[PDB]
Amino acid sequence: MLRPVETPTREIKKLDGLWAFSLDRENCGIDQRWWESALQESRAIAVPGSFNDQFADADIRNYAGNVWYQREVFIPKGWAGQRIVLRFDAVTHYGKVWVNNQEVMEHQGGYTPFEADVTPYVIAGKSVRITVCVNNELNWQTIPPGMVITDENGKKKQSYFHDFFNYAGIHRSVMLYTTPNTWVDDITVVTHVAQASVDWQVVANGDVSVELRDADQQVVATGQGTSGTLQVVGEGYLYELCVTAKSQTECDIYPLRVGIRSVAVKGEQFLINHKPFYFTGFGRHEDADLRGKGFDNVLMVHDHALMDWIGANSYRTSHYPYAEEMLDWADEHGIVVIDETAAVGFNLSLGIGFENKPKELYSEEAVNGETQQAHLQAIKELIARDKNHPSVVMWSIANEPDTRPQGAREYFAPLAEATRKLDPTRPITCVNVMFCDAHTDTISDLFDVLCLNRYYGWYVQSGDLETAEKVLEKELLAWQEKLHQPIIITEYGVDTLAGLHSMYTDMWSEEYQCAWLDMYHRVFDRVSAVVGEQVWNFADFATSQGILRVGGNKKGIFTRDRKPKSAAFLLQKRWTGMNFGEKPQQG
Amino acid sequence: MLRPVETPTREIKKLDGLWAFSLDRENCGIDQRWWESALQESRAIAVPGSFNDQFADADIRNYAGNVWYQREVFIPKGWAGQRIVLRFDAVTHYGKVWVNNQEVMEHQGGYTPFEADVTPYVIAGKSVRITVCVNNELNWQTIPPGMVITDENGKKKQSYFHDFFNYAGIHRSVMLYTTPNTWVDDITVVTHVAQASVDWQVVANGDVSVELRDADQQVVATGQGTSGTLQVVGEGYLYELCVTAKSQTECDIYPLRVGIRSVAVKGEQFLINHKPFYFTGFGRHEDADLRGKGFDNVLMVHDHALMDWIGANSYRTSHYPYAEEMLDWADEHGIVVIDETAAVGFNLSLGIGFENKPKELYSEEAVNGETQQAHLQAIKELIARDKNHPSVVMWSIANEPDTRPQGAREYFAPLAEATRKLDPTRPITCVNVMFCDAHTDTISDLFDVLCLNRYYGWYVQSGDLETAEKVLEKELLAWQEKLHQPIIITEYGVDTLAGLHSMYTDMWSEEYQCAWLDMYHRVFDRVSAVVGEQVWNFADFATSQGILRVGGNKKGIFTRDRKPKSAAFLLQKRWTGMNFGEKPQQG
Ligand SMILES: CCC[C@@H]1NC[C@@H](O)[C@H](O)[C@H]1C(=O)O
Ligand SMILES: CCC[C@@H]1NC[C@@H](O)[C@H](O)[C@H]1C(=O)O
Repeated sequence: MLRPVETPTREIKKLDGLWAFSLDRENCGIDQRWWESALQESRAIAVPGSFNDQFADADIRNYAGNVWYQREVFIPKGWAGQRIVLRFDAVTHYGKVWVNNQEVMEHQGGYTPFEADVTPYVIAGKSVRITVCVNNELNWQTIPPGMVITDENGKKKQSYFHDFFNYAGIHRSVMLYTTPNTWVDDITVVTHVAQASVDWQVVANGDVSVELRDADQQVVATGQGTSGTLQVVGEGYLYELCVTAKSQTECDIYPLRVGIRSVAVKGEQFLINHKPFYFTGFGRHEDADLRGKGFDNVLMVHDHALMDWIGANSYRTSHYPYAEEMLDWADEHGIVVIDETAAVGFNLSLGIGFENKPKELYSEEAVNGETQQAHLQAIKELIARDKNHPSVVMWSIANEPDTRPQGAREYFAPLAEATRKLDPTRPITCVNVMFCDAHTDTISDLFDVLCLNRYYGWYVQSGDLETAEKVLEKELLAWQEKLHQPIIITEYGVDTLAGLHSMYTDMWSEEYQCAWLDMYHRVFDRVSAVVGEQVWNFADFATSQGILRVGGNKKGIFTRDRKPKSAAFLLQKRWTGMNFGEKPQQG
Repeated sequence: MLRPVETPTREIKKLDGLWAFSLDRENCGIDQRWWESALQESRAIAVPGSFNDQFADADIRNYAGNVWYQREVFIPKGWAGQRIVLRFDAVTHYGKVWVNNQEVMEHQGGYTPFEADVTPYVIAGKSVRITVCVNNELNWQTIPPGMVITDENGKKKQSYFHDFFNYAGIHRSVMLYTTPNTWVDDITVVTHVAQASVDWQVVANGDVSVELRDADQQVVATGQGTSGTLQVVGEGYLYELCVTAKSQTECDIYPLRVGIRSVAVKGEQFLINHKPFYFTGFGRHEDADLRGKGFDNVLMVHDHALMDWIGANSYRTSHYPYAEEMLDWADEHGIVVIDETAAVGFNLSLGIGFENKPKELYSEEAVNGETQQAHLQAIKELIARDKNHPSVVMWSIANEPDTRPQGAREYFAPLAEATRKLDPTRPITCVNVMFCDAHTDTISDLFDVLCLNRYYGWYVQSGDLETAEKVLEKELLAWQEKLHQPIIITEYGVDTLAGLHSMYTDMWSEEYQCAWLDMYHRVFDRVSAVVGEQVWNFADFATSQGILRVGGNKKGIFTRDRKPKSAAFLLQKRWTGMNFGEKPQQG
């Protein structure tokens, strides 16, 4: 499965915004089969957006259970001789959908599309009732995991183990799509460099021809057959190889953009086209002021303008798969992307407070075999749909897992190996949490380049930069000599509320963010193996409520409404001072 | 008159803090001679402090009229054979005081001490009732001027024409002081340099000897007689010449600290000891979070620590005489000080809004002959008590007067000339307001070095730095060629609320403060005659309420509680980058 693009392939975008929405507090929907009649006592909701914060209501915001969307649609008239298929680009956590009293789809996965042919349940020209049942619950076999808890009164409350807030709803595009009656499924392409080759595979209903055209889209070379190899002689050139499906009586044309993408890892260097690289940029989040994680074109354009100004050339889709629009953008603009799945919270050592969670991390009570297989499904879907993007430069299996407990490597080994089985073109990482240090972590052996999320001077060095530097440097050198891999610091940052200034350079002040980030920068400058720096969050984002979070995680370089803290000008001076992709040497 | 210093001269500081305080809303005090009995229905007040904000009450804060202080004191026992005299170091606007049913003092002037012998109304060992009547009203014969307005109901409301808020009360030290029965009044010293001479004058009751001792206080030379001359062979050396009064039967010793102070103005240079200088620093204010203008040692130590860190070597006592403690401090620490009197608001062209003020500035209705003589008294008192301070480097007659109307120079000429008559040792200035530009101002001819308060890019160039630079530079060159004087930019700054960040570098944001101040700095770098830069306010301060002021004037480099905005690090980088007293040349 890959993204619908239009040519003699058509669609009616159904991000019509306003659907009928209703909560299901007493779980009556399935039994009264609500999809059967117009929702009783509904309210208007926006459909590219989370349902949590759109109504300024704490009881919808913290709601756990089943919610219901509904929307009627007229199917276009020129589709009577076509297959009508219905695609949701992201339903966060779980979705099941009924096209007029007949059930059509079901899917467990919050950041990946799922589609299904409904041509035998539609006829072009008339109006059908679409009803969606969305679930936002997490158990130990979900990606990410969690524990629902039902109190004395029967009220559900969801507990989880990741920082960001558990936003849910229809966060991305809904889509009615038609394609000619022979070509259905997937295409895959792989690219090589010689210090200039390709490959093709199409799955459709008949003969296939493929022609690579360039940005002027004049044909630069053509083959036809499911496989073989053509050759050819800040932001990146994207050719376009146009694959055609000659068969039955109708032809089908699909355009797939390809970039000359190359890379594996070599010793201590993350090369690109046989070129050393330094990652600069951010751990991101899909989080905005009123839409939750809902995608929005304005926000995307503005935050790319911000990363462009600040000099970042890369980022990482922190803790879940992102809106594909962003990877198409990264394609055209030459942004380097670390693709991560929703597998966060595999750790019960991070929660901090005054408050019964399972005692053995890897076991049947928690992360079991079912968990490992749901995980492998998540990696499967992320690779299945982002495989042809040039901007995806590395896969990341999970984020900050607890690898101290027994059973950790028995769990993660088949996943690393299987993912290498899923695509050998790009490297494999697993971002490492602070407390599984160099002397302790179990799984770093299995990955190509190890990524570190370290916060010396914040969570563990009590605001004392002068010792934090020393600790961070030992640990740096230790990691490299233990694995002689490239080191990408994927998370590093401190909570700072915009407006707090202090002569004493204290924690939470803007001066402290500046000083802390630049001391980290000084040690980066001095160790061979660090090939990347991505600060911990570009903007402030929302989290669940707790004594550690003042209205959200304030570790951002920008505020939630995208206004710059002082450190935004620190980074801008450093990241645009170096030349592109090259690390500042030691002074 | 000069400050009491203790040796065989004694005192009991009466900043005992808590006095009895009462408002007099229906003007009953004088007629019921309240000083006669303990105040009826009083509340505790602090006496180094303004009465306005100490009670968190809007009706005391905006009160106009008469207020009453009271406090009983036991006179020390070892004073029975002495003159007991009572000194208030500052009663803001007007004060009259009764020592136990007998009236002893009266004074019109808010920032200068006034004292009086009350030895025949006291006897050592017993307790006396001190009652003070403090008035906070301004008319056109006050320094500064104003207009009280009585509405339909008989309620007074005070109108004035200066930015800062009209704080009042006992703002500085109260003091019981004793000195031996021969020496009463003044001493004056004058110092010269030869690319090393002095003079003396004592007024007392009998023969005088004087001996100059140095910081090790070993006598370095001695004379005796009211006059003559001795000679000798970042922060400044302060000798100490100890003047003694030999007479009657009792001797009296007064210690007066002297600094080798030198300077007049030469062409386009403000020399010091025949050395070109660049003023750096601030226009200040006496304004803090709960004391109003009340002096406080902690605040003084901290804000000197801030000016020291930031690299400022100078400041100007904006719009009234300061606490003498600060000029003693500036003495020991080598801070250069522009001494200004309370003569602000001689201008009716500055108020901006939607709201009957007199039509002719210089005339009998407003600033008349009585006004000119009250003014000359104010200059008289400021020079009379700050004449021997080395840190005072220049007198400033007034701040931002309206010189366009007819009669302006007829008013200001006898004042400039008279002040030059009051002390020829230090130069004379009159800070100039924006709208009396180089082609218009009437009085700049009469002063030694002209000081400019300019705000291009804020009040008159609508937030457009790129035109503001050009305007400011023409006007610069124009001023110099018109007078070939040194130019000290005494005010330049913009309102910026800490916390407002903006990618667009808009007005009120911290980025705009940084950009604006540094563009001003670029033009300063390029014009010969500017010999000084003092930004408009070090910290945010309170003003009266209006649509132009958000909780006060936000033009400060620091917030009112002394926290640094981003520009505090801009200035610190520039003012400590140059060497001391030398201007950065053009790049
Ligand atoms: C010490 C663990 C740090 C943690 N790392 C994972 C991110 O998802 C969180 O945002 C980050 C944080 O605490 O902000
Ligand atoms: C354009 C006149 C500016 C004015 N200059 C006098 C200062 O007393 C004020 O504080 C300052 C201001 O507006 O802030």
